[PDB]
Amino acid sequence: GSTRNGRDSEAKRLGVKRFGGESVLAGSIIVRQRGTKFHAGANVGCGRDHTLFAKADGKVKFEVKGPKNRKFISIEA
Amino acid sequence: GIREKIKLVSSAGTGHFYTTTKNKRTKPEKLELKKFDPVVRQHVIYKEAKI
Amino acid sequence: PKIKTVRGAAKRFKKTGKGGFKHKHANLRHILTKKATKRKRHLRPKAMVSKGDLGLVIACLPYA
Amino acid sequence: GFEGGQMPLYRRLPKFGFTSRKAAITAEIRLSDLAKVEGGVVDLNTLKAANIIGIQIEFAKVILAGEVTTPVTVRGLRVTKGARAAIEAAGGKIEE
RNA sequence: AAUUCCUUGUCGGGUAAGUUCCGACCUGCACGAAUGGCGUAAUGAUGGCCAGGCUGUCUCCACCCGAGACUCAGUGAAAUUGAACUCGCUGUGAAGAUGCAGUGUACCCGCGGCAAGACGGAAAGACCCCGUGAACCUUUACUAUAGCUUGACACUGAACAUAUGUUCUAACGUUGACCCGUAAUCCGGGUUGCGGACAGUGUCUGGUGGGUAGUUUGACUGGGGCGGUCUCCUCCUAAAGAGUAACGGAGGAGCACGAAGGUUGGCUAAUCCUGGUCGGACAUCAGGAGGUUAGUGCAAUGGCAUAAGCCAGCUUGACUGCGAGCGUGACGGCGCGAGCAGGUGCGAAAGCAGGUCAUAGUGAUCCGGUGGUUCUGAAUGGAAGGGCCAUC
RNA sequence: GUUUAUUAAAAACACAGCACUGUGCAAACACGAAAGUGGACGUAUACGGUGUGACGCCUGCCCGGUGCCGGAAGGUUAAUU
RNA sequence: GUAACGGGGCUAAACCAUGCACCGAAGCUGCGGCAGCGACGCGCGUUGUUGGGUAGGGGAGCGUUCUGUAAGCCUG
RNA sequence: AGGACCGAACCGACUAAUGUUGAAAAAUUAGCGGAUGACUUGUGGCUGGGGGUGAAAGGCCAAUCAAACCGGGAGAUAGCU
RNA sequence: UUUUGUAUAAUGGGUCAGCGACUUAUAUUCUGUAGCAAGGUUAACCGAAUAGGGGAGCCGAAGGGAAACCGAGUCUUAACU
RNA sequence: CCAUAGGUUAAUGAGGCGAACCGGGGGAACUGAAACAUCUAAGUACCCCGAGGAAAAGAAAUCAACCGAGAUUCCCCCAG
Ligand SMILES: [K+]
Ligand SMILES: [K+]
Ligand SMILES: [K+]
Ligand SMILES: [K+]
Ligand SMILES: [K+]
Ligand SMILES: [K+]
Ligand SMILES: [K+]
Ligand SMILES: [K+]
Ligand SMILES: [K+]
Ligand SMILES: [K+]
Ligand SMILES: [K+]
Ligand SMILES: [K+]
Ligand SMILES: [K+]
Ligand SMILES: [K+]
Ligand SMILES: [K+]
Ligand SMILES: [K+]
Ligand SMILES: [K+]
Ligand SMILES: [K+]
Ligand SMILES: [K+]
Ligand SMILES: [K+]
Ligand SMILES: [K+]
Ligand SMILES: [K+]
Ligand SMILES: [Mg+2]
Ligand SMILES: [Mg+2]
Ligand SMILES: [Mg+2]
Ligand SMILES: [Mg+2]
Ligand SMILES: [Mg+2]
Ligand SMILES: [Mg+2]
Ligand SMILES: [Mg+2]
Ligand SMILES: [Mg+2]
Ligand SMILES: [Mg+2]
Ligand SMILES: [Mg+2]
Ligand SMILES: [Mg+2]
Ligand SMILES: [Mg+2]
Ligand SMILES: [Mg+2]
Ligand SMILES: [Mg+2]
Ligand SMILES: [Mg+2]
Ligand SMILES: [Mg+2]
Ligand SMILES: [Mg+2]
Ligand SMILES: [Mg+2]
Ligand SMILES: [Mg+2]
Ligand SMILES: [Mg+2]
Ligand SMILES: [Mg+2]
Ligand SMILES: [Mg+2]
Ligand SMILES: [Mg+2]
Ligand SMILES: [Mg+2]
Ligand SMILES: [Mg+2]
Ligand SMILES: [Mg+2]
Ligand SMILES: [Mg+2]
Ligand SMILES: [Mg+2]
Ligand SMILES: [Mg+2]
Ligand SMILES: [Mg+2]
Ligand SMILES: [Mg+2]
Ligand SMILES: [Mg+2]
Ligand SMILES: [Mg+2]
Ligand SMILES: [Mg+2]
Ligand SMILES: [Mg+2]
Ligand SMILES: [Mg+2]
Ligand SMILES: [Mg+2]
Ligand SMILES: [Mg+2]
Ligand SMILES: [Mg+2]
Ligand SMILES: [Mg+2]
Ligand SMILES: [Mg+2]
Ligand SMILES: [Mg+2]
Ligand SMILES: [Mg+2]
Ligand SMILES: [Mg+2]
Ligand SMILES: [Mg+2]
Ligand SMILES: [Mg+2]
Ligand SMILES: [Mg+2]
Ligand SMILES: [Mg+2]
Ligand SMILES: [Mg+2]
Ligand SMILES: [Mg+2]
Ligand SMILES: [Mg+2]
Ligand SMILES: [Mg+2]
Ligand SMILES: [Mg+2]
Ligand SMILES: [Mg+2]
Ligand SMILES: [Mg+2]
Ligand SMILES: [Mg+2]
Ligand SMILES: [Mg+2]
Ligand SMILES: [Mg+2]
Ligand SMILES: [Mg+2]
Ligand SMILES: [Mg+2]
Ligand SMILES: [Mg+2]
Ligand SMILES: [Mg+2]
Ligand SMILES: [Mg+2]
Ligand SMILES: [Mg+2]
Repeated sequence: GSTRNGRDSEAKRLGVKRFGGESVLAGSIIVRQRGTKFHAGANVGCGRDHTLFAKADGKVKFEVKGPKNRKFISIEA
Repeated sequence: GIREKIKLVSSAGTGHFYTTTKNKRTKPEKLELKKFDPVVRQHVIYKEAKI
Repeated sequence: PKIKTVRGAAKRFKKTGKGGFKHKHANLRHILTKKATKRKRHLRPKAMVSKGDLGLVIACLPYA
Repeated sequence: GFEGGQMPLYRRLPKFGFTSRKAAITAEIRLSDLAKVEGGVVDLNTLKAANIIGIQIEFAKVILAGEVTTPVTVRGLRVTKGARAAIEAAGGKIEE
């Protein structure tokens, strides 16, 4: 007859906006994410929704770093 | 919801107010906070009033 | 006869120097307490009509 | 303006502003217009006689638009800082 | 049962055999007392059932008499019709073929017959759905409204008594009587009686008002209806960027919090084992094992130890103006944001703070309200109203 | 008896009878912006409306709901002021 | 109505493997012609390339009646 | 005596067959009901369209009826063919 | 013609001839073309006057701001990097 | 009872028709609003009355804005 499902939320367009080696202007969003899947490295800020954004003009650099092998995003300015 | 809107009115007599919500039942004491009044351009005591 | 202005559009849009239209932002009439100051502050200045909408505005305002 | 029944743009946006009655009776005079009046006195009446401004204009302002190269007396009109410099540069007077 | 779904109920009668009929039973799905109950002689082109008679109704048709049909002479229609050199079959194919393929059959043309096909003719399917179509009907749908009804004021006055009561006459009524116009009963005038400021009518006003009128009465949908659904968040479907459907599979939201926010300083979980007043499986205490299997104000996912988890001090950055740049949207919008100015909190300081681990907790515009602001102010000064800012 | 002229003649409609109810006469009611007219040249043994439907035996319980009828102390309440 | 190779027929004219022939389209090439677009030269040549089309957009024309040109021109 | 009986005229229309580009836009043929009555019929009159009239079928109101016909608003509107 | 798709057994047409459907007015924008050019152009009207007159107007050469107002700037803000 | 109503006679005028235009008394709905009620259509269609060669309007208890204009009517602007 009827079903109790049939709901879903709008897709949030998360994920990587600027990949490795891409030249960005300061302020450019590099990744939108839920929590810190990626962490802010050098010249990268972490917004209130865990958005990583460039704090300097330069090139995006993904790196695995530290004792937990966490993924950091940096900007090579 | 439960929480009702209030205005925080400037003690400087500028007319300037902030607005916020308040659970009136759990907290009946008047909300008082130092907030920036942009008319006098100073932090002054703001006090709760009706919206 | 003369085309009639859509008078509601004339109250919402003003033509700018290069033939664009400025309008006031939606969402700043009421239900303001819940809105962030940042959000409301960005809604205060007038904005330009987007490319998708200029055709609709121009149709409504032949004497703008 | 019909969008298929979606609230159209000219209704989902707020009305703003009011129309000034004073703006309708206010004009702007270019520096180029100053040499088009007869006699080299630029008043409200001399501009109206030269068909620079409409007959119902009560207020007029000379702006720095175009150029002036004659001594013109400007009387009873507002003048911009740039227009005033240009009028005075060409030997004119701004009478208020 | 004109009512009984189950049901051809069951029992009895009638028949060789009876879902009907008649008589009962009561288990009345869902009789029932004037939208009458139960009877009832008579009546009925009324419904059901049985029997005698009667018969071509039938077994099962035969023959005959007439009117057509058939032939000749005369007259002379019609519906229909893209064009036709207009076969069968099996297959194919807008899925049921004269027309395609393959194959079989078939000399050319009438006439009388028959209706299997030409999805034959006839009527832009009446069912069904759709259209923000129509009509008429209904009502405790909406909005009106005739009518009915309420009061105020008017036409409408006078005494006396304590806004009401009584009395009065002169307005007003009279579809009482009489007189005259008059040859008329209508009507008007006159006289007189009876009512009498009442009634009645106008304007305004509350009620009532399917009597009447105009209309509304959503969409999605494996047809429609019924049910469910409609915005927002999380996961999966989703094919390792983004996005991605179904009445696909699972759950949540329509808040909470002046601390559960800011900052400084500090801290680290579940669970179990061993021992220990009451005390048990589980309370609190002690040690160890363990290593987040906990925790997160609330779903799920992604996060989280430098904790984002837990505790305390001091606090109001849950600041105001802005904003390089970027994300995400058809758009309206929504989001992230360093940095700048002002002023602030915490910290010795570096610093951190423009709410909350993040992602739901929402509503355009119009209309109007409140506060601020001489921006505007229809001769002028004001004001009203409008604008702008804040907010409802 | 009546009825769907032209697919329904009936169990439908009507009917005498019954009941409820309104109506005091310028009747109620109806047709009429109104004047008037019907009701009726009638007058409650009359007239209108409604339901039932010869006759026989009868017609039980419920007034909470919706109407209607009566009440009106009090609550609420229009124009007006 | 054969009716589950399209048929005839087939013991290969079936299937598998290998190989070389050939047939086969409006594909490609040849020859002649037309047009679009673009070069490179001087509207012409040379040369490259393109030319299936519904909705639909763009470009360029034919013919018809009428007015001027026309009291002209053609026409018993 | 009788909305009494049988049955012609007269009024009707229950059944069947025919007819269905009819002889006929409702009939013919054989049967059928009423036939002194709430009967039937001639002539004339009155009622008018949200109106009439209706022993009530939404029947009938000129072969037209859940709102006649004619003319007008009028080229209504038609997101449909 | 309509369609995802029609020899379709979906639609329309018996045939011929004639007629039969994107117009007209005004406004507005864009393109082409012509005139004039920081100007361009007149409307009614006058004029027998397609002339000539008529520049009332309209558009343009300045914008910004809700507005006062300022003006190659302006608005925003106490003030802008 | 005066009188009046009423009655008769005389004179004068009216009556009816007509396409539009005009002034007045009444006055829709379809339609549009993508439904619909406010609103629209529209004071339109239509009905009625009255007039004239035209009608109506008209000689400021009008505008204006501190300057001024000078009855009414009609046309172009103002201005979608
Ligand atoms: K980016
Ligand atoms: K029953
Ligand atoms: K009853
Ligand atoms: K064949
Ligand atoms: K046949
Ligand atoms: K009297
Ligand atoms: K009275
Ligand atoms: K009603
Ligand atoms: K479906
Ligand atoms: K199905
Ligand atoms: K805290
Ligand atoms: K700061
Ligand atoms: K009968
Ligand atoms: K009761
Ligand atoms: K009618
Ligand atoms: K179809
Ligand atoms: K068909
Ligand atoms: K054009
Ligand atoms: K041009
Ligand atoms: K600037
Ligand atoms: K209407
Ligand atoms: K519509
Ligand atoms: Mg998701
Ligand atoms: Mg690490
Ligand atoms: Mg506001
Ligand atoms: Mg001028
Ligand atoms: Mg049964
Ligand atoms: Mg039985
Ligand atoms: Mg039995
Ligand atoms: Mg038998
Ligand atoms: Mg029985
Ligand atoms: Mg019953
Ligand atoms: Mg009863
Ligand atoms: Mg009965
Ligand atoms: Mg076949
Ligand atoms: Mg034959
Ligand atoms: Mg036959
Ligand atoms: Mg057929
Ligand atoms: Mg059809
Ligand atoms: Mg109704
Ligand atoms: Mg309507
Ligand atoms: Mg409707
Ligand atoms: Mg639907
Ligand atoms: Mg993906
Ligand atoms: Mg992928
Ligand atoms: Mg897609
Ligand atoms: Mg914290
Ligand atoms: Mg927290
Ligand atoms: Mg949270
Ligand atoms: Mg309004
Ligand atoms: Mg004033
Ligand atoms: Mg004034
Ligand atoms: Mg009978
Ligand atoms: Mg019949
Ligand atoms: Mg019959
Ligand atoms: Mg009477
Ligand atoms: Mg009965
Ligand atoms: Mg009873
Ligand atoms: Mg066989
Ligand atoms: Mg070839
Ligand atoms: Mg080729
Ligand atoms: Mg080709
Ligand atoms: Mg081509
Ligand atoms: Mg010619
Ligand atoms: Mg008899
Ligand atoms: Mg009859
Ligand atoms: Mg007979
Ligand atoms: Mg009899
Ligand atoms: Mg008889
Ligand atoms: Mg019926
Ligand atoms: Mg008839
Ligand atoms: Mg009707
Ligand atoms: Mg019309
Ligand atoms: Mg039409
Ligand atoms: Mg189909
Ligand atoms: Mg084909
Ligand atoms: Mg087919
Ligand atoms: Mg066909
Ligand atoms: Mg065929
Ligand atoms: Mg069709
Ligand atoms: Mg056909
Ligand atoms: Mg300007
Ligand atoms: Mg006359
Ligand atoms: Mg509509
Ligand atoms: Mg006159
Ligand atoms: Mg004066």
